[PDB]
Amino acid sequence: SPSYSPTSPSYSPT
Amino acid sequence: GMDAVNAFNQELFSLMDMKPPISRAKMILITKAAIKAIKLYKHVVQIVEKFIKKCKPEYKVPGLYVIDSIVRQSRHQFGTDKDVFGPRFSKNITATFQYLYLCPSEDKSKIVRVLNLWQKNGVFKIEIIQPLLDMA
Repeated sequence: SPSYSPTSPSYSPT
Repeated sequence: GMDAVNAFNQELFSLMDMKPPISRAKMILITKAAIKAIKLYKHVVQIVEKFIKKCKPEYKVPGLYVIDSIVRQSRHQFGTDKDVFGPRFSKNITATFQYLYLCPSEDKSKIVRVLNLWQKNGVFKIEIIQPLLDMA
């Protein structure tokens, strides 16, 4: 399972 | 209400039984629970600060990533001007980072990387970020 990254964009309320 | 605060506490403290690094999926669960409890954001911030004070050193970087994820998600969802989380986390941020830098040596670079992203993206002002970088 991929680890958290602080460059990953925020999610849109799906 | 306080049921949403309790659910956030449960989601975050469950990390203490998980091996870091912590997953993107788990971080999303914690962040969704924070936003569900946003009318009690002061309680959410207190719980994250308690986590960072109490956790084993391996969990300091995961704790910082929780701050990053929550503050960015809130700024994204509500706007940079209306976000309640960044301003609230800023009140005790010196004490928070004094705890984060008790992490193992190989994790210090991960803290500095997040501070540099916060500076570059304006998540906090340089007046807040620079002393936290100086602390490293």
